Amino acid sequence: SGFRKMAFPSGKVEGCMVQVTCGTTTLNGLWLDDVVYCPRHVICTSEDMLNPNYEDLLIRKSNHNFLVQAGNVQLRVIGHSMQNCVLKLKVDTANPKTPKYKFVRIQPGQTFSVLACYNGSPSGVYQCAMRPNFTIKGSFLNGSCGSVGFNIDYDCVSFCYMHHMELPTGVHAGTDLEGNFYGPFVDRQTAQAAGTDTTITVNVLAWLYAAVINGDRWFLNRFTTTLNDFNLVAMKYNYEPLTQDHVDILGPLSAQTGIAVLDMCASLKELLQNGMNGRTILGSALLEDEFTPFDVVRQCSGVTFQ
Amino acid sequence: SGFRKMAFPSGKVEGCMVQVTCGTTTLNGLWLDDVVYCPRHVICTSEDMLNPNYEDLLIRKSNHNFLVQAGNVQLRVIGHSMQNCVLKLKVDTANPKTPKYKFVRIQPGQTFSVLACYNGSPSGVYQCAMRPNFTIKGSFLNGSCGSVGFNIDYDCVSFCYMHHMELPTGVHAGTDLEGNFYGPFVDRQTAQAAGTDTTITVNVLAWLYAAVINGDRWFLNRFTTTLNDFNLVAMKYNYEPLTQDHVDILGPLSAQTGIAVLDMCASLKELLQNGMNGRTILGSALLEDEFTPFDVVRQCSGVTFQ
Ligand SMILES: [Cl-]
Repeated sequence: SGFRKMAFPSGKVEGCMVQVTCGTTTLNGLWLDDVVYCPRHVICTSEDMLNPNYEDLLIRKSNHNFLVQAGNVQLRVIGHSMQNCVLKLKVDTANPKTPKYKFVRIQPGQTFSVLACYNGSPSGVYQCAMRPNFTIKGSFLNGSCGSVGFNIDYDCVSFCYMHHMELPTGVHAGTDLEGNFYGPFVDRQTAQAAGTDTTITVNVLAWLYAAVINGDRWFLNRFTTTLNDFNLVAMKYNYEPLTQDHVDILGPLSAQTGIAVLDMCASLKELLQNGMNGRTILGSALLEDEFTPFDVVRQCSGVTFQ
Repeated sequence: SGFRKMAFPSGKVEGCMVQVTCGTTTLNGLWLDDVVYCPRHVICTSEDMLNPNYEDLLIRKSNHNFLVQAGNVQLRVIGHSMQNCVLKLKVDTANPKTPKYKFVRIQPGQTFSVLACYNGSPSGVYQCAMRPNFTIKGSFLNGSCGSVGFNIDYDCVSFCYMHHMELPTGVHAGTDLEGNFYGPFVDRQTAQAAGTDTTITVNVLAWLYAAVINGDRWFLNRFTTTLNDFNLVAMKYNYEPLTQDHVDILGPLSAQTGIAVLDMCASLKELLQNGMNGRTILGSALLEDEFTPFDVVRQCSGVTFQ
C-alpha cells in the first residue's frame, strides 16, 4: 500500500553525464554514442547573455576550445555543430555505457524525472510535470544547466528535456534534445512572460482514483454530473477543460474501482465549491495534479524496468 | 531556485539488487562482495507467517534450496547463515559492481532514499523519513520486501534500511542491515501497535528556513519566544520537544538568513495557534517535517556525489 511521488531509477542516465567547459563557462552535457549534447550558451560570458548572436560567437571557437571530461578521462573533440539551441560536439571515443534510448518531445500535462547535476556529477533525482504554460517547478542552482529529464519504458531511456534557464519569476524553462524550446521562451537573459497557468484536471482525477484505491474515501458523494456542467465549474476555478479522450484514458481506473468517471467529476466539483474543510487526502491538504493516469496505474501494479 | 523532495541517485544501489527464491517465495536481496542479504521470511509459506519458528524452518533448507539470479547470471551458494532477521547467503562469485559502502543504524528523524524493487529489478526511488515511532510511510506492494533504504556521502553508500512488512494500519516496518528491527515490531503476521506519532519539530524549522531562502516570508512575525514557552505550545500540538542540540544544528541556517532560531520558534507557534489561513508555503498547505537541516543545506548549496 502507500502512495509516494516516485522518480524513475537514475543508473542508466548517470553513466552519460559529462562536464563541458568552454572558456570560463562550465555546464553539464550528455554523452551518447560518439556525440556530446549541451546548451549552446556554454560559449557565452555573463555579459553576452544580455543579447547574444550565437552564430558570430561560434565562428570564433574551434574544436580545441571545447574541453570535455568524463570522471578522469578526457574526450577529444573532432567536430562541432549547432542545432537550434543545443551544441553537438563530435568526439573520438564512443561511450561504452550508452543505453538504448530515444529523444521525445512530450506534451503539457506529461510527467518526467529530472537528474540534477553540477559539473557533470549527479546530485539527486525528482519527479515533476510540464505545466500547461510549458514551465516547470524545479530545484536548479547555478551550474545546473544541461541537466536532463527522461522517462524509462522497459529498458529504453526516452530523453525529453534539457534545462537552460531560470525565469525572473523563480520558475524554470528548457528545450527538447533537438534544441527546441518548450513554450515562448528564448535563451536571452531578458524578462519573459509565462502565460496564466491552469490545474491539470485529468491528473487531479487520476490522483482521486489513487486515494480510493488506498482507502481514503470521505470525498465520495451521492450526487452526479454531466461533462458540460462539470466544465463550467472547472473553468471558473481555472482548471483545464475535460475532453472525451481524457475520460477514455481514465477507463482502467474507473473499472478497477467501479466508480464511473462522471461520478468522480461530481466528487471533484464539490471539493472545488466547498474546499477540503480541514481534512486531508493521501496526506495532502491541496488537490495534487502531478501524477498521470499511467503513473498511478504503474505505481499500483508495480511494473519495474530492466 | 526552487525546492523539491529529492532522492539520492540510484545507480550504485541498482547494480547490487538480486532476486532470491526459496521454494515458491521470491523476494529481493542485496549482493555485496561475495554475500547476499535478504529477509529471512523468504523460507516461509503464507501459512508459516502466522507463527514461524525460524530455527526449525531453516534446519530443513540446504544450500541448493536457495536460487539467486542477477539478470541472467546465476550465483551458486556455498554457505548460509542467519543473523537476527536477515539471511546471509555466501556465493562463489564476488559482485564486480560493488560500491564502497557501510551499514548504519539511523535515528528517528533522519531521512533516506528507498529504491523500490519487485523480483530483483528496480521500479522507482523516493525520499522519506524514519518517523518518531519507528515506522515509515512508503509505497510497497507484494514482492517489494528486501528493498533497501540508503544515503550517499561523497562516493560511499551507507545502507540503513531493509523492508520486511506492512502493518494492518497501512504503514511499513523493517530492519537495519544486521537484521535488527526498528521499533517494537517482529516478523510474525499478527496485529501490532505503533505508538502515537509526533511531528519532527527540528525538521519543520529546517523547512521554514528553506522557504525564507526561496522568497516565501509572509509567516515572519514581530514577536519572539523562549524555549520553555515554545515547548509548552508544541507539546499540546503533539510536536517533538526542542533541545539545545537542535538549536545548535540549526545554526548555519540561522546565520545565512540572519533570523535567530528563537525568532523562528515564535513564527511557528503562531502557525500552530492560527493555522495557515488558506495561504501556502513552498506550495504546501501543511507543515512539512521530511527535510533535515543537512538536507536543506545540501539542496541549497548543490553538493553532488561521485
Ligand atoms: Cl499539502
